[PDB]
Amino acid sequence: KSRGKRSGTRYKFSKKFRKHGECTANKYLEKLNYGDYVDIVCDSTQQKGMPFNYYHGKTGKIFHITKRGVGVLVNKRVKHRIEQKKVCVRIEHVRKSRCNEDFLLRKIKNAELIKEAKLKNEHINIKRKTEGPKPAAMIKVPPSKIITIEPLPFY
Amino acid sequence: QASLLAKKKPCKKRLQNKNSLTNFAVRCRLNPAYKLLRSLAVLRMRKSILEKSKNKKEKRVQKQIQKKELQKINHDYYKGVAKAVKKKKKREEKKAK
Amino acid sequence: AAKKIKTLKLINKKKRNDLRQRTLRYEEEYESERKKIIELKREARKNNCFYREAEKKVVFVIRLKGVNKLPPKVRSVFRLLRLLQVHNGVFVKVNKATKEMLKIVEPYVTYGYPTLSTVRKLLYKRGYVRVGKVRRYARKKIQDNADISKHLGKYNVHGIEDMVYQLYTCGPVFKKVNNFLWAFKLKPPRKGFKAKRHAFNEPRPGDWGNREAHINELINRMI
Amino acid sequence: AKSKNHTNHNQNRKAHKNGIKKPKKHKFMSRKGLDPNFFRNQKYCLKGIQKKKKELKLKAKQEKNN
Amino acid sequence: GIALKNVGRIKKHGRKHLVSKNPYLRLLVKLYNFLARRTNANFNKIIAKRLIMPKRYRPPLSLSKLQYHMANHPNDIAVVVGSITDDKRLFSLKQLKVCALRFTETARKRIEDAGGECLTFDQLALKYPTGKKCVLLRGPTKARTAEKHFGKAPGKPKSKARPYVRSKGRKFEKARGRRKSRAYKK
Amino acid sequence: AVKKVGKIIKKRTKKFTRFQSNRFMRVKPAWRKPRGIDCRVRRRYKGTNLMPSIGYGSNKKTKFLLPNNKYKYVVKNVKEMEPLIMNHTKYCVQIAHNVSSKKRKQIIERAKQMNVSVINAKARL
Amino acid sequence: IDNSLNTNIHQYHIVGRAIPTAKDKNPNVYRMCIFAKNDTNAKSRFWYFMKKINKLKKSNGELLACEQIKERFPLRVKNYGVLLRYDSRTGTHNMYKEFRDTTKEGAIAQLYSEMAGRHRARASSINIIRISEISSSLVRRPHIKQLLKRRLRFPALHLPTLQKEYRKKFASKRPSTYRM
RNA sequence: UUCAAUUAUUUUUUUUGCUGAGGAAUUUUAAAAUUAUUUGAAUUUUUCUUCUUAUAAUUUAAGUUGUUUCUAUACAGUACUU
RNA sequence: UUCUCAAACUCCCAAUAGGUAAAAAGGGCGAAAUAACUCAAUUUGUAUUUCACUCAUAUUAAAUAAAAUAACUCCAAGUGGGCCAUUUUUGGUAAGCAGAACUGGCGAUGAGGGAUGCUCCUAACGCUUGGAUAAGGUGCCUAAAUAUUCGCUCAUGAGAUCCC
RNA sequence: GAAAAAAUUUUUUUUUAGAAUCUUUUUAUGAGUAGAAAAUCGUGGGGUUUGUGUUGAAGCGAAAUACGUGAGUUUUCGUGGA
Repeated sequence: KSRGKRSGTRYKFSKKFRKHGECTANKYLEKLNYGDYVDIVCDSTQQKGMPFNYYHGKTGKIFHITKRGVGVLVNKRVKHRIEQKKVCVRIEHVRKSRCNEDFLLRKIKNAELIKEAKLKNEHINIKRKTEGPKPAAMIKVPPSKIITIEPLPFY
Repeated sequence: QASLLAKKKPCKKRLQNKNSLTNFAVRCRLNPAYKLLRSLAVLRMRKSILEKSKNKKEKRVQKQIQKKELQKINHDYYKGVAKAVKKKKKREEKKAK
Repeated sequence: AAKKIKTLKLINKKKRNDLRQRTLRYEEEYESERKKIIELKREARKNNCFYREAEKKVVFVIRLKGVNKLPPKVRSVFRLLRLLQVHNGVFVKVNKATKEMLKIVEPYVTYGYPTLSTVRKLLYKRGYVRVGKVRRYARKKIQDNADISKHLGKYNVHGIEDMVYQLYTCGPVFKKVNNFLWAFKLKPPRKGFKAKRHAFNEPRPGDWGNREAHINELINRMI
Repeated sequence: AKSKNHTNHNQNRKAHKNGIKKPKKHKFMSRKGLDPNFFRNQKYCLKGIQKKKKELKLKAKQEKNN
Repeated sequence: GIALKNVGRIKKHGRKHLVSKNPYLRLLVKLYNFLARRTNANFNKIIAKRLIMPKRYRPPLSLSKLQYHMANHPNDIAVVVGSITDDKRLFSLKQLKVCALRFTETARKRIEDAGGECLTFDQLALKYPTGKKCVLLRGPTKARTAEKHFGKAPGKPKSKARPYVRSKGRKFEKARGRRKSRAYKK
Repeated sequence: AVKKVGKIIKKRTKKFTRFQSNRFMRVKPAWRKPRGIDCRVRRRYKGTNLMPSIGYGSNKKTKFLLPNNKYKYVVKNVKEMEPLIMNHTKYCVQIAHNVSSKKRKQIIERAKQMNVSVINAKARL
Repeated sequence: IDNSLNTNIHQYHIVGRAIPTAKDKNPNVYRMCIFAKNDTNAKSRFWYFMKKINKLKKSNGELLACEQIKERFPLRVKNYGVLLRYDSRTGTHNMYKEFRDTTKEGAIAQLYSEMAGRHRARASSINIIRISEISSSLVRRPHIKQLLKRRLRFPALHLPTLQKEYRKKFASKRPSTYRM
C-alpha cells in the first residue's frame, strides 16, 4: 500500500546496459495491427505513454491503434479472477510478439508437408514430435577409447 | 405403438467374480489361445524326466563346447576389466608422490 | 430374427479365430524379439562391440502415499496421472513431459518397467474397465471379450490380448485403451515392504521412486 | 491487543476452491471506443452492402412469392 | 482414502421432477416421459423438459410473434410449450394449426374462426408422436419484470437495469451517483 | 455382536441410551444425538459412548419383518380382516389394546377361522 | 534356490558415455566397478560419481553396459585392501584398510560394519575408492598378519546358541558354558 | 559324487483357514470348457496334441449344494429365546 | 599493485516461481463486391462482404486428465478476533515474544503411533466379516524375536528414538 | 405367464408382481462445528372419513422372544373408572 504510479523504479524501470535514446527507424514500422499479439516493454527514452508496473513484459492482443498510441488487451489476476483490461500504451512501448511466428512457421512447414503428401496421395501425419524414448544403438569401442573412473581422495 | 421403438434390456444381475487363474473355461472364454498355450506347455512337459535325462547328456556335450569358446572370449573381456582397474591403481599410486 | 442371431454367432466365431491367431503371432514375435536381444548382446560383448539396448517405453507407476497433506502442484499432477486412490497403479507412456510429471511426484510413488508376464497376470486378476459413458463411467470386472470388443471395436484392439499387446509394446493405440481401463487399486504388499519415507536410492530400505525391473517383484507381492 | 496487519493467508486457496475465473465475452468488441471516422466509414460501407443486399433480397422474394 | 472432487458425486442442477400437483399436468409428464424414453426422439425430450420447467418461466407467446415465426413454413403445425396470447395491434388474418400449453379465450376463438386448429398436447402426441414435419416454438423471456430488476447491479457504472424505485412521484432518484453534475454518474 | 436368524439379519442389539442420562436423573433415557450443540462426543473420542447412524439399517428384503416371517397388521375391528385375508401368508394379526372382551373374543375366534396367526390371542383372559 | 541364508550385496561393472552431439561426434567412454545392493542403486551410485567427476548428468548421457560381477573362486581366501574416503561430523578423512575374505563383497560388508561400528559413519558418508587383492607379506594390519601365520588353532571361544526348539525356559540341572 | 546361483517364460503340488449375495414368465440364454461319439485338416506327434464338420450330454460355463445326524418323537423344562 | 567489504552498491548473474503459444464461429490463397477512410490512383491500400477454390482430424494440428461434478443467473446465510508447523524471513539479548511470505494443517475432524499430549508421523471415518500392511515396534509391564550378524561401549549420578 | 412338492395316470398342498418421486437391476460414493436444505417423527384444535367405549377408555406404574437406523410406534401385565 502507499502505492503511487512508478514504484519499483530501481527494479523494473532501470535501463538496459548502455542503452540510451534508442529510436532508430526500423523500430516503428511493424504493421500487423488488429489481430496481432504484442508485448509491452518499458523504454528508457520514452516517458510519455509509459505503462503501469504490472504490464511490463506481459503480452496481449492489440484492439485499437492511433497515431502513435496502441490499445492492448492484457490479462490481469484480480484476486479470485483473471480479467481482460484495456491498456493504452505508446508505439515505443509495444514490441511484436513471437508466439504467432512459431504458429505460422509450423503452419507453413506442415502445409508444405501436406502439399507433398497430397501430390503423392500419401497417408502420413504432420503432427509435432513428442521427443520419445531413445531406441537401440551400437558403438565399437577399442581399449584406448574407454576411461576408468573412481572417486577422488582429498587434495 | 408402431412409432415407439423396440424394448431395451436392463443390466444383468451381479455374479461371482470367477476370477481364478485356474478357472479354465472362463480363462478360455477370455483368451481363446490359452488352450494352445496349455498344449505347448504339455508338449514340453510330456517328454518328462526319462527323455530329459537322456537329453541332459546331449545338452551338456553340445553346451560344453559352445560355453567354452564363448567363455574364453569373455575371460579376455573380464581380464580387460581387471587390467583397466590395475592400470588406474598403478598410475595414480605413482602420480600421488 | 434367426438370420441376425445366426450372423451374430458367426461373427463371434470369426472373432475367436482372429484373436486366437493374433495371440499366436504376438507370442512368437515378443519371444523372438527377446531372443534377438540376447543374440545381439551376446554377439556384441564377445565380438568386442557395445550394443545399447532400447528404452522400455512404458512404466508402471504405483502410488504409495496417503491423501492427507499434499503439495498443490503434486495434487494437480496426481489428478492428471489418475492415481486418486493411495494404492493405485497405472501404466504410463514414457516421453519427456510424462517423465517430468513423474519427477514432480517422485518421493510419493514407486515406479519401474513392467515385464510381460507381470502385465498380463495383473490385468487378468485385477482388470476392470469403464462400461458406462464418457464422464458417466461404470466399473466392471473384465470376464469376457464382448464388453471391450464394444469399446475398442473401432480401434481394432478389441479383446483382452490385443490390449495386453498394446500395453506390452507401447502400441499404436495406447492412450485410449489406458483411458478405458480402470486404474488398478492394489493390495498391501505382503512380506518385506517397509520404510514409507524417502526413496530407494538411499542405501537404507524404502521402495519409493524408480526401482526399474524390481517393480515386478513388488507387483507380485501386492497382486 | 494489536489488530492484524498483513495477512494474505488462505486467499489463494479460496481462489482455487471456486477456480480462478477467466473472461468469455469473446467475439465482436464493441461500441464507443471503436476508432472515430474509420468505423463510421465502415457503417456507411455496411449500409451500402446492406442496401445492395436488400435490393437483391426484396426483388428475389417478390418475384417468386406472387 | 480417495481424492475425488465433490466426493465423486455427479450433482445435477435444475428441476429434478415436476413439482406441480395438477392431475392433468402429472398425467401429461407421465405421457411425454414415456414418449421420450421409447422413441428416443430429440423433439420429445425437449417437450418433456419444457413440461417439467417452472410455470412462471414458461413464457407467453404473442400471436404476432407466432405468425412472424411461422411465415416460411407451409406445414401448419406449430407446437408451443407455453401459453399463446392474442394480438390487438394488427389484422392477424392468416391461420395456423397450433398446439400450446394454454390458449387465451380471445386467441383461441380467433384461431378457430380463421380456419385454424387449436390442438391439445394429447392430440399432438396421438397424431404426431415423432414430431416430424412440425415446428417447435418458444415464447421469449424478453427481460421479464424480475430480469429488468436484476443483472449485476443497476447502480454500478456501464450497466442498464431497474433498481427498486417508486418513481411515479416527482422528486425521485436522479441526483448524487446518477448525475454527472452532482458528484458522479453511473 | 449381531443377531442372524435364517435369511433375516438384525444388526443392532442394545438400543442406545442418551448421553449423560446415567449420571443425571433429569435427562430422559431414550436416545438423543447431541446434534443441536457442540458437545465433544459427536467428536468421536473413542470408547466414550457409541452412537447410531443410518448404516445399521435393515436389509431391503427383510425391512420391517418379524421373526414370524410375517408383517404385523393391527386390527381394532372385525371387518378390517376382509382385505387382509388373501395375504395371510405374509401378514400376521395384532389385535389392538383397547378392545372390549366380547368383541375381542369374537375377533379372536373369527381370525382363527380365517386362518392367520394372532400374536396377542393368548392374553386378556 | 539352495538352502543358503545370510549376507547379501553385489558387484557391478557399469560403462556409460555422454550423449552424441554435433559438437562431439565421439563421446568419451567412462567405466567403473561399483558395489551395491542392486542394479538401480548401482546406476545411481555410478551417476553420483559421474556427476561429481565429470559434468555429465543422467539427462546428458547414455548407458553402454551394466553387468554383475561374480568372484573367481567363492571358497578361496584372499586379502583385500580397500581405500575409502569418508566424512566425519567436522569434515573429510581418508583411510586405506585391509580385510581377509573369500569375496570382495564380503570385505565391503566388513568395511561398512567397521565404519558404522568404530566411527558411527553412515553409508551415505562413505566413498569406496578401489578394492584390490594384496599379497600376504605386504599387509600392514596386525589383525590380518596374525591370520597369515604358519599354524592356527583355538580351544572354542564361543558360547552355545542352539536352535529355537532347544532354547526352552527351564533346565533340569545347572549347565556349563562350554566343554574343555 | 555332482549338475550352482540369479533373472526369463512357465507348469504344478502338500496341508489347510475364511466366505456363499442370488434365484434367471422370451439372456442362468448364447458361446466356452470337458467327456463319450463323428468328419476333415494340422503339427512340436501326441493316454490333459490342436483346430473345424456333425451328434449327444454334462461343468471347470451360468454367485453351494448334498448326505447323515440332532433339536425331538417337545408343548416350555435347568434345554431354547431374551 | 594490494587486504577486507554492503540484502538500503551493481560489470555479470541463476535455480524456483510467473507470463504469452499450440487452427474449423477460425485459418490459407484467390476473385468479385461496399466506402463519406486511405492513397495521384470510389480494386492504391485498408476493413468489411459475397462467391470460390481447401487446411491435419479412421486417432490425432505436443502430452496427460472419474476434463460438464462444467458454465451462467438469481435469492439468501454464516464469517470479518484467528492459531500451529517446515522452509524463507523483519524487529527485539531472547522468548511457548511481536510481525510476515509460500504451502500444508488445526480450527470445525479423527483412527493407529509418538509412555503421556489440539497441531509431529502414519492415515482422514456408513455398518460388519476376513485378509495383507502403514507409521511404529518385537525382555517384562505390553501384542510380536531374550532373533540373526559385524562393530563399538563400564560410567563412586552410563546411555536409550523427530516435534520433545 | 405355470413352477414345485405331497399323495395314489388321477386327487391334495404351497406360491402365481405392474403402486411411472413406483418396481427390478448395476456401479460409484459415505469427515464435519458455524451454516443452508430435504425426508421424517411427536403435541393442541378444526373440517373430512370409519372406527374405539364401562365384558372398562384415557391416564398412570411395571414390563414386552415386539417393530423401526432413530425420533418414536405398537403391545402385555397391573392400576384406573370416563
